[PDB]
Amino acid sequence: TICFRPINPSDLERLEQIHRDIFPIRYESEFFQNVVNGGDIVSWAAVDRSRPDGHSEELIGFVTAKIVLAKESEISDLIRYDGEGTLVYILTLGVVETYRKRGIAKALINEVVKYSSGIPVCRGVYLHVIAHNNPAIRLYKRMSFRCVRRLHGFYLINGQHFDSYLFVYFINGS
Amino acid sequence: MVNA
Ligand SMILES: *C(=O)CSCCNC(=O)CCNC(=O)[C@H](O)C(C)(C)COP(=O)(O)OP(=O)(O)OC[C@H]1O[C@@H](n2cnc3c(N)ncnc32)[C@H](O)[C@@H]1OP(=O)(O)O
Repeated sequence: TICFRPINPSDLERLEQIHRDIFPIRYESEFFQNVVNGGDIVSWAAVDRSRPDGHSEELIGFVTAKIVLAKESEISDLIRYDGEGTLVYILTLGVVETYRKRGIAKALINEVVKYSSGIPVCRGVYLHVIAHNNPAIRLYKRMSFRCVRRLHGFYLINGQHFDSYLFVYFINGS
Repeated sequence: MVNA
């Protein structure tokens, strides 16, 4: 049984370790401090309550996101406006390798979409994914995110540029 | 994955 809870500061070291092991983009300490303290970043952790060795509270998946103003986002021209509209930008999403292919990422995205639906001013959820990340791309397409843009040379990794795709899930009639 |  996988359970879900907000990220808290006891997750800090685990969160940092997973990120540097599964994302080629490197993040600074202040990002993780911001995630675990709550504040302006919203996040969900996935935990396996049955793990032994006292790791039954260690997260095995996560999603982090922030609320942005729609009018000041890169997809402002795509949205239909109605309070000031906002968007939820998914910052990072990942599942530990031995826990993949069980629907945990789908459940985490659903938690983000459910959250965003509950905000009347919210116009959708969007994210960037690196080109050729086929497991993630298939997931977003499976959950009805639309690819609206290919950003040439978006990511800088070890001195080389890689494309990203911008995926959007439109909400509340936007 | 948000950029750097
Ligand atoms: C910026 O961060 C946003 S883009 C970066 C995304 N993260 C990333 O690349 C990090 C490394 N990758 C992962 O962490 C992981 O591969 C994800 C996050 C991309 C997906 O995680 P899951 O593995 O948890 O995803 P699921 O929701 O499990 O769906 C994946 C595939 O498996 C099939 N599936 C789902 N439940 C199943 C069960 N119970 N039994 C069998 N198969 C199951 C889904 O249908 C889907 O289909 P594929 O055709 O992709 O296999």
